[PDB]
Amino acid sequence: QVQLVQSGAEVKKPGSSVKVSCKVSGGTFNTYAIIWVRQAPGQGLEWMGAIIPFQDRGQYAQKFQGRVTITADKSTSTAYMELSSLRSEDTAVYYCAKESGRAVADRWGQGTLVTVSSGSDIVMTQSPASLALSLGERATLYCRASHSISSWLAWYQQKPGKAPKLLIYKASTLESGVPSRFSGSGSGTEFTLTISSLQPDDFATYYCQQYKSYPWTFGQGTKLEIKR
Amino acid sequence: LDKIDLSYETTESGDTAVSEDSYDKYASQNTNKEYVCDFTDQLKPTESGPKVKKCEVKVNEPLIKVKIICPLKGSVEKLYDNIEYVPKKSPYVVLTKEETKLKEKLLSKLIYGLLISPTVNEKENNFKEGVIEFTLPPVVHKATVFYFICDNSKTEDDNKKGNRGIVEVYVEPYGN
Repeated sequence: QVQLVQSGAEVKKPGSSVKVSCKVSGGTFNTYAIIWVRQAPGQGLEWMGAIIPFQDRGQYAQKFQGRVTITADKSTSTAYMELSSLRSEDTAVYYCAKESGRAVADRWGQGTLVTVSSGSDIVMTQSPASLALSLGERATLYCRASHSISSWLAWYQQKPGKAPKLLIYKASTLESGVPSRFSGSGSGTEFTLTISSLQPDDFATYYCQQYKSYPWTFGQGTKLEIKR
Repeated sequence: LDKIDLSYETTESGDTAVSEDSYDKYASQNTNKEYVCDFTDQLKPTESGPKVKKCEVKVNEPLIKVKIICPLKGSVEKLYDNIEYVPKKSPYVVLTKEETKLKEKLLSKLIYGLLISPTVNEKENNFKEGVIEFTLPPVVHKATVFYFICDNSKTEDDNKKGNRGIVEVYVEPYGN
C-alpha cells in the first residue's frame, strides 16, 4: 500500500528556516496533489498548501505570506515544505498527505514535530466543541460552511499524537474499513456526522474539512471523551 | 459547440471508491506514432467489478496521434447498458486537475499547435461515434496532464459489474 514517510523531529532557533521532507512510496507521485497541514500542540488543523509535482509550482494559504515554499523532486518521489522566519507560534506537527483520485487527503505521513526554541475564505463552524458520552450512546457532530460547498466535505478522526484518519468524504461516503455505526449527512452548508452507538475506539477529536476550494479549511474540532 | 461548463466537477475515481494505488494502470498500445486506449474489452462487466482501468498515454516525442475507443451503449447487448463518457465535447474539451478535482478545459488553450480533425473515418470526431482522435504538436514547452473518462462501472449484469475507464495523457516537454 501507499506510505508517506516524513523527516524526523527538529529543534530550530527563532528566525531560522526548516525544510521538512515527505517520501512517497506506492501509487503515483507526479500527477497527485501532496498537501501540507500543521497542528500546534493542543490546537486544530491548518492547511498550509499543496503541489501537484509535474507543475513545479505549489499553492499556499495567504496567511503564510510567502514564508512557505512547497517543492517536489519527481526523481526521488519526495515533497518538501520550507517555513522561514520561524517563531514560537510555528511549534507544531507538520503533516504531509496525498489525494488518491477521490479529491480528499486520504494518505497521511506520521508528522514532523518542529519545536522553535531559543477574504472569500470558507469558514467551517463545528459544534459542540466538546461531548462527554458513555458507551452505547449516540454522538452527533455538526459542521456549517459559510458558503455552499455542495457535498465536498470530509470528516477526520484524530487520536492523541497520531495523524488525522479519514472516516467520511463527499459528505456521506464511508472510507474503506470504517464501521457502519458511522454515517454522514448534508449538502450545501449544513453537515452532520453520527455515531449510532459509541465503542471504546470512538473517543477522539473529530474535524470536518471543506475541499470545495483552496484554502482548505477545518472546523475547530469536537473532542468526544468518556463521561466521568 | 466548444463551450466549457465552468460548474462541472468530477474525480478520476468517480463513484467507484477506488484509490489510485488500486487502479489497474497500463500503457497505451503504441504503433508507430499512434497511441491507442481501447476500452472495448477492459470495461466489460466481470465478477470482480467495478475496477478502475487507467490507460497512460506518455508522450515525449513530436506529432503523436492519440486515439481513444469508448464502446457505445448497445454496441453489444447488456455489456455497456449504463456506459457514460466525459467530457461530452471530447476531444475539444478535456479534464485537468484543478486543486484535487477534475474540471473542463479547452484542449487548444492547454496545448499550442493542436490538430483536431472535425471527422474520423467520415464520422464526427466525438465519443457519440465511439472514437476520438487528436495529434499533439511538433514542440511542447511545459509538462501537461489531461484526462478523459469512459465509465462502465454502473453497468450491472447480475453479480458482474463494468469498469471505470480513465485516460491520463501525460505530455513531457519535447521537440528540442
